[PDB]
Amino acid sequence: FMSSRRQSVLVKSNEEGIQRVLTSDYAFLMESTTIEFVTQRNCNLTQIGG
Amino acid sequence: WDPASGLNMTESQKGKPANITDSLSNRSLIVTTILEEPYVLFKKSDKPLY
Ligand SMILES: *[C@@H]1O[C@H](CO)[C@@H](O[C@@H]2O[C@H](CO)[C@@H](O)[C@H](O)[C@H]2NC(C)=O)[C@H](O)[C@H]1NC(C)=O
Ligand SMILES: *[C@@H]1O[C@H](CO)[C@@H](O)[C@H](O)[C@H]1NC(C)=O
Ligand SMILES: *[C@@H]1O[C@H](CO)[C@@H](O)[C@H](O)[C@H]1NC(C)=O
Repeated sequence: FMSSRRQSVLVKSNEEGIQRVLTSDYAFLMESTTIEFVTQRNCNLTQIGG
Repeated sequence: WDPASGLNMTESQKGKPANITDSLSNRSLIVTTILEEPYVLFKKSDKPLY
């Protein structure tokens, strides 16, 4: 799904990945130490899986 | 030998039958295969797919 649309869904930074979750309908794939920092500074995002 | 022509070898000999074997090979096995959903379907991508 991602290699078909590398222009569309893949981003350049963590910051541009969070802004597309906040605005668009998107499921950005971070690393678990910067999901814990985002979900304290912004209480409207969450960590889905394990 | 002849400087205009080159080596006109009269090689063309029989003293012993041919060295090992001849070549039977790959043949690439062409497959008659239509496109149809999820058996055989095209890929969509950004860069050209050939
Ligand atoms: C409440 O639900 C709405 C819609 O389901 C969401 O807010 C908007 O979601 C759309 C996605 O279709 C975005 O384009 C908008 O930018 C969102 N609005 C804002 C202000 O960002 C969201 O799920 C919830 N909105 C909240 C909690 O404010
Ligand atoms: C999450 O987004 C909403 C609306 O976009 C806004 O209240 C704020 O940016 C966030 N919520 C909280 C509690 O910080
Ligand atoms: C090579 O020699 C043979 C022997 O008769 C001749 O027939 C032929 O014309 C010559 N030249 C080439 C290019 O084969």
